Amino acid sequence: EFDAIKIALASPDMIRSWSFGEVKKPETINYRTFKPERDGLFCARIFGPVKDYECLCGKYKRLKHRGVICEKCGVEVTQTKVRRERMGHIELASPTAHIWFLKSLPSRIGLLLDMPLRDIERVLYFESYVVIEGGMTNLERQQILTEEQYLDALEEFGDEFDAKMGAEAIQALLKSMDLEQECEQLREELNETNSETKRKKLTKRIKLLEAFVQSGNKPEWMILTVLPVLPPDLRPLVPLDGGRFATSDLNDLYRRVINRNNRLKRLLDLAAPDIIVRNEKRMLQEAVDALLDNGRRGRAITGSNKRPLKSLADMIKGKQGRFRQNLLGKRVDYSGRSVITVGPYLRLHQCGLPKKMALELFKPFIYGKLELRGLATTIKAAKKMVEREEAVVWDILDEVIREHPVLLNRAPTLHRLGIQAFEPVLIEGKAIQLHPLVCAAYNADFDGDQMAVHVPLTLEAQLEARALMMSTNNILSPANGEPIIVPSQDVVLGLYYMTRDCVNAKGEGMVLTGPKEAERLYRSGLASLHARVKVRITEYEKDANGELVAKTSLKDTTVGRAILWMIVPKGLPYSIVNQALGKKAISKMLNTCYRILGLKPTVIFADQIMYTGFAYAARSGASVGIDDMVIPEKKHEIISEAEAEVAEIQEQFQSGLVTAGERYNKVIDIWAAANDRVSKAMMDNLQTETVINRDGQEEKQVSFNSIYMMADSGARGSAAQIRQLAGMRGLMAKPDGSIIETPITANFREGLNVLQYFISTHGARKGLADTALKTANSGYLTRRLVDVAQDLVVTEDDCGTHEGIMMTPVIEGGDVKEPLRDRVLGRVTAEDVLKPGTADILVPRNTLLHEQWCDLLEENSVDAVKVRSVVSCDTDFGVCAHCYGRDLARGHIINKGEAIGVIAAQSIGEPGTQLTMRSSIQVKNKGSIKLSNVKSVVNSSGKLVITSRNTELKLIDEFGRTKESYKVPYGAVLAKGDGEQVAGGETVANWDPHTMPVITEVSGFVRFTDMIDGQTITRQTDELTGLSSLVVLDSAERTAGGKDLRPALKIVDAQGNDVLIPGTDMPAQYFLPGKAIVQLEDGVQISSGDTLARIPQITGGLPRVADLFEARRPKEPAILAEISGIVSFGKETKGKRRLVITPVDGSDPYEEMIPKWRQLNVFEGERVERGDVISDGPEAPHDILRLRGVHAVTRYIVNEVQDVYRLQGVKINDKHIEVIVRQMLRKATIVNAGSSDFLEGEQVEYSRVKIANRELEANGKVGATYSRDLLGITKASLATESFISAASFQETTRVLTEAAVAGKRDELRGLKENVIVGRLIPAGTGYAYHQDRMRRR
Amino acid sequence: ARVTVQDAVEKIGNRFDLVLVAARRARQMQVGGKDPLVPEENDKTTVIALREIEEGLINNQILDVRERQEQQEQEAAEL
Amino acid sequence: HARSTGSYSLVTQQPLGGKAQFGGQRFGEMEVWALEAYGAAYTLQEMLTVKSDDVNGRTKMYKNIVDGNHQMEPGMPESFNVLLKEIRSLGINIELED
DNA sequence: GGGCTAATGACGGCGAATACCC
DNA sequence: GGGTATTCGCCGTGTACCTCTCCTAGCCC
RNA sequence: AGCGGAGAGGUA
Ligand SMILES: [Mg+2]
Ligand SMILES: [Zn+2]
Ligand SMILES: [Zn+2]
Repeated sequence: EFDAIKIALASPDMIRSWSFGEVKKPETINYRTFKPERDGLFCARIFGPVKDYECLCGKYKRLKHRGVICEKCGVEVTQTKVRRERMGHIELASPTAHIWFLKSLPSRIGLLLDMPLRDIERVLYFESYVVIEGGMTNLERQQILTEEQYLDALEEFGDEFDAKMGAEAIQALLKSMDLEQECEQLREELNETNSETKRKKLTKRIKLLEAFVQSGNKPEWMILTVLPVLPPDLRPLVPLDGGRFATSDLNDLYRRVINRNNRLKRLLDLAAPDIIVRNEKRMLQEAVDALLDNGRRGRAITGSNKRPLKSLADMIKGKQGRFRQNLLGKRVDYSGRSVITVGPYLRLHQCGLPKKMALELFKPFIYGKLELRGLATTIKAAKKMVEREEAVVWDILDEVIREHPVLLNRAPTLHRLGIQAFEPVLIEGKAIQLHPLVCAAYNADFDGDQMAVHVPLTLEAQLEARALMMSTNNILSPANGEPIIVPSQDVVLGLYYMTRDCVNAKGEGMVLTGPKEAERLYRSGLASLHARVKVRITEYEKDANGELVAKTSLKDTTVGRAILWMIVPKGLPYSIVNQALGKKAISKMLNTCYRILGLKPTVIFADQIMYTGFAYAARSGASVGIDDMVIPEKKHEIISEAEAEVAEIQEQFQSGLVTAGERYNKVIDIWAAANDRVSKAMMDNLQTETVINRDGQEEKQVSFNSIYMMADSGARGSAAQIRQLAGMRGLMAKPDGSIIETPITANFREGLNVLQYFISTHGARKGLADTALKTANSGYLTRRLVDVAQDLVVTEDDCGTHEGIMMTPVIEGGDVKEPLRDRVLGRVTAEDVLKPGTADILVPRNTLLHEQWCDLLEENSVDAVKVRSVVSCDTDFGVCAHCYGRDLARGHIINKGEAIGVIAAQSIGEPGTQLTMRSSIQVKNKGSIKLSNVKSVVNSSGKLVITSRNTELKLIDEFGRTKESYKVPYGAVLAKGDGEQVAGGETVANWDPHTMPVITEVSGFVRFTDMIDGQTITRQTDELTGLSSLVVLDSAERTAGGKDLRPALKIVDAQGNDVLIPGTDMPAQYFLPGKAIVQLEDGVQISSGDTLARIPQITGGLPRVADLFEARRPKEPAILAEISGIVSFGKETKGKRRLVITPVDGSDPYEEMIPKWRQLNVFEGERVERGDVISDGPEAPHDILRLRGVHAVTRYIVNEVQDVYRLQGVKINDKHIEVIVRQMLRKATIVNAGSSDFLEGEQVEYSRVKIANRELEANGKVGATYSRDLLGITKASLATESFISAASFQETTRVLTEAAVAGKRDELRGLKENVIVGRLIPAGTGYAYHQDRMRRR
Repeated sequence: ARVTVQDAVEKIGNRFDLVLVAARRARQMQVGGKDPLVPEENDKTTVIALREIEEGLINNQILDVRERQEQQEQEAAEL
Repeated sequence: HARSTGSYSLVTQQPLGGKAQFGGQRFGEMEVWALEAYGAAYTLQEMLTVKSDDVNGRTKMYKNIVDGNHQMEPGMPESFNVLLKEIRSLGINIELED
């Protein structure tokens, strides 16, 4: 019906056009008769018919008189729904300022007038005056005066010069302001002001003006003269339980405004003195400002029971406004709620469903099919039949629910598997039966969880349900390629009991022709379930073109593995079922079944796993008992020596020979070692508990103790929990946050005593509090993430470019912790893979890297792979297909449309419920040593030391990839160097953390240049040796009288001449900073690699992830150098200690004040590149954007937050984080406009400016030079060209007002506003629809 | 019966236009007076529609042929 | 608890909340995002237009089910039009284009 | 009895509004 | 006057559901 | 057809 939405300020002409009458009287209801009044808030003659097609006087009770108004009380007879849209108005007596434009912070009126908000508050509250139409006065136009200054002006310029008060005066100012003259005068002052602050205020001023005149606005329109009133049905007046009416806050508000208005007009006729009507207008302004936005004035007014009433800003904002409560999430018919229970007999493409829920949900279907079969004439006969519950309509329902899928939902709907479709099978009972595998996707145990059902009505919705949301489709998470159909807990117990092997039981070593004789043995009770048997098996391999080759053999296996082998379909090798099959093994079993055989045998294979899993977990009978948990007998002695050791250290503290910190550290260490000794005792005495005779003497083997099988299966719990059952548990923390020196020496099988249980109670309560407040963060995180991606539809097939990022497997400093074939897997290459047969092309430049190509990358040891990423994808308004790669739930390239923004943000934010909340270099393995960006010298002894901080120590393997990586500090004593073979287990470096060495470069003499005892350096005799050394003071400790000197050391020869830097013609003098102690005294002929002086010396929870996507500037930012060239220092503590940067070729106007708490990296003789490190601390994201580029900052994000999730071990494939980063840096600014139309210091989105200069590329003219910005997620959300989505997100007032003075118009191009306006989403099927609709226009 | 829509995707590589082709076809079988082009099992219109997508005798192109050709029947009967 | 079609609320033509009032379930915001995560558009488009808000469209729907047609006619969410009259009931001119 | 009516126990954060310092 | 620097007011703070009560007083008639 | 706001407890 309609395209884009435009919004603007309200003309009073538009207000009167909207309205249908001036509401005049504050009484609404008669409440004696139930009619409302003549012209009250509920008005029949303004708003329309109370009842259906009747006048209020009751004249035209017939439909024939439709359209004509009456004369008795003048009510236009129409539908009663016409009382729903007809608005009203009020002619106010006084002009009245709107409160949003007054106090939006920044105020629109305030910077519109170049006037502080303090004074404008004073004007609107009648405690100052203001000049209008100055002329021949000593009084400026914006000059505000007090009452006594108004007396002085009343004497002095009390002639034809004018001055007023209130909103009439603000109406006069906005009435008399010219626009172009201040555009010229303030662009003129953007020329004339060198001041950055005036440049910023005046460019915000110039945006308000040049956007205001371009918009369809007028400045005096902000002062509301004619107040529009809401239609009455939207603000209804319901009866409560009795003859009273439940109050609306609206009708109280308008009741006050109409009281105060009518009393004001009566005060205008009677002409009271100015102070009374001053108070009356002041109470009117308080009334209207209360009605628009209550509470933005410093105290609200209360309606009843001492409670702040609900304005219209509270009809929009907040968790209970229309966007949160009635627009984005709507209550829906055709739905139901019930407790779930199991019902294991179902297949996974069906779920259980009770009968009475079905008969209540499917009533229109039953009605239609009763009309089809003619067993019912009318709607009331059919309705009485389904009220009657006849035995015919159960057959009708069994017809209509033959193939009718339903959409089940669970209430914390975190990631996209929360609604899945099923098919019902009707159930005697009252609870939903639900297939067990799906429980692991729903995060839904059966402790009392309640799931809701919805029903797709229309036919397209049924096809969307069965095609997409059917549970057979969703087998792989969008987070990772892992199966989400993992057999969770009983079925794996049935397998880990099934595929096990003991050495001596029934039927050892016999021979059987196949698995059918195995199951015939086990059902006979003639052979053991787990006793090792050679059988004959026959398997099939699809090495040919889908052709399954047969082979047979006589494997060594067990009986239960054969009975398992009858289920496994043809395409699998037998080694998938020849091991013990814990949880990981059955998981990768299903995954290989999907990668090899496709979808249908994988699904029905998983069903047969589940049914046989409960059959043999049932028949097995794995119980649990008090005899099953085994105390190690050696526990008591390790307790005894533990008490002996803390007895000895306690004795050492008795006379005071150890410190309290030493006692604390020593005691916690010996308890930790004791705890792990007990853990090895119980873990061995569980895992090899069984010793049985083999038909010979004996043998030990793995144990049939049930709690070990529940552990080693991986069904429930870990070695830490089963440690806590048998061995002693833990060192529980304290409420302070520290650890407690007396560990709980007893377990759960013995009793806890009292105080141990008290401390463990603290551990549990801190845990549960962390769960509640943790989720209280997590929902807000996923909330923001989907409200910043939100928009991002895979809309093209290729960008046709060759940028990208470089995937290397991460090496944190030890082992490789995420390998290459997980980060690379399933993404499209930037250019071809240059094999290290170098100039060999392993894969081409656009090929999707599935598992075969990744194996070919794996065999040829491919080091670094550049790859097309979404962050560098050159798609306009979207993401191309060949820059995204795999869906990760469909084993091919992404289809055009499935909006990876939302699946990204849910798949990122979902495991946040599972996060947490609150020397030298010793190499490991044997390979070659590679150094990165080295500037080094070999010392006097032959060890290598490095004069560059930024040199990185890599251990390359035997082949050529990197397998270790390390940081080598400034002046660090290496043991080896580049191209040198180190042994597996070598200390290959050294440095001192309590020394910043000032090491030499060549040899010669050392003169203490500008080192004067008392001014730069001070005399301190060393107390412990005797060879004293002069201490270089720092900046603030010396006085200013000798502070302007710089102490240095210049390498000089036997003549005093300049011994220069090797390669350049600069001497190697070192300007000494503070806390340097030159040990080597004057005139020492020095060597290489010796210290010229010694300069001595967090949270990764969910708020780490939050502040990463928020991108906060952290506490002590590691500052960087903006540009290359040599550097030096500047003025001593003018606030901070200044820097002096100097490039070689370019100019050097850039220098920057430096906080002197930072031990810098650079020196006066040290030259850097642009964006090089200057100090220590975290690496703040903005400067990483604007210096090192885009790829560095997205790489820093994905490795950072990938480390955060990676520590707790929950996999998120990186593309989701990458695409949220793509939404972060969508906005940009301008360096030079060129032939475009933008202001230079203006912010605009990168897509619109890239198509702006890209179409200025269509002419020969040069477009703009852009500069990208990095916003946080909560600010990049609000700074979006669609304002309506930003209204649906936070700070609704600021979004709407900036939209209003912006005059903003919204072509909508997105998702959430289309959920708002209620049309098809341009996401999937509706993306084909907007292909149609955008294709037509 | 119905378990997957795998092979329907194997003949229509979008998995979204599966829904529009299927909705167009099954809408042409529920409202319009046309028989199924496959033997049914007293199934619904949905599984009959996707089931006809399984045998590949319907995609978007054949539906263009029938809307155009039955459309020309609506031209030729107009005279 | 279940509900085919019962009473509708007053200020918004939407299903009521709860069980003692014979009301539907809240198809909340997060699973609107989850429908966005699938390609399901027509599912969603009947979730929050036909089955939820527009009174004309669900009369048409109720007639079409009892006749044997499965088709939706969207119209417009009533509640969005209520929001339009609310923002319009402040000092804000907000319209729709052609 | 009743018709009708005229507070103090958050916390983080973030951009304007003084403060003050040279 | 600029140039930080504090500070000072506003926005925010989990998802559905279930159960219950309790819903103006002043007041001069 | 006649169901809006507080406040309290609980459910996963
Ligand atoms: Mg639960
Ligand atoms: Zn009348
Ligand atoms: Zn691309």
